[PDB]
Amino acid sequence: ARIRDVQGDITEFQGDAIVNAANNYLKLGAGVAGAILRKGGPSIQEECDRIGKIRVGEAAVTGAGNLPVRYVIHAAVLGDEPASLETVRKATKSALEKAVELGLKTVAFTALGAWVGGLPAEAVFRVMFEEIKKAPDTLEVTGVHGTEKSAEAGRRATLEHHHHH
Repeated sequence: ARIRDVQGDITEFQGDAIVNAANNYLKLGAGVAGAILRKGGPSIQEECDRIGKIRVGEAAVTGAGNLPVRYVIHAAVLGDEPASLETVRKATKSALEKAVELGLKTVAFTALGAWVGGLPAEAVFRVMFEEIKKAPDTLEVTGVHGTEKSAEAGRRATLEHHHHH
């Protein structure tokens, strides 16, 4: 899948859907998740409540409320079970296969940030990077970064992979 990295506010992303690292109970908590809930409305949480629990490693899709996208794909990394590298690799794949099922073309992840949580960020990058690279080219994947500095490092890491020098 085509990949781009930018600093930004993922509640402003203007595409098909966004991915939200979550717990398997689909309870939207602190931070970015909090932002998605405020800017979208409680309909996102209601839809989440409707689906109820899922299995750590999987992903559930709901509407996006007033967010300028169509779907929020929710990627259960922790909760029931602890968040491990495989937890994240599986959750990322899931969320992607979800975009595929739905015929999407543009879908943004909030990059690193709350995918890492006490794991090595270098490592989480890899797993998400490989997973994203396996996705079809019909899909173009944006990683919204909180700080520009982290956006740039995502870019070189991408660029340093295309070669390695």
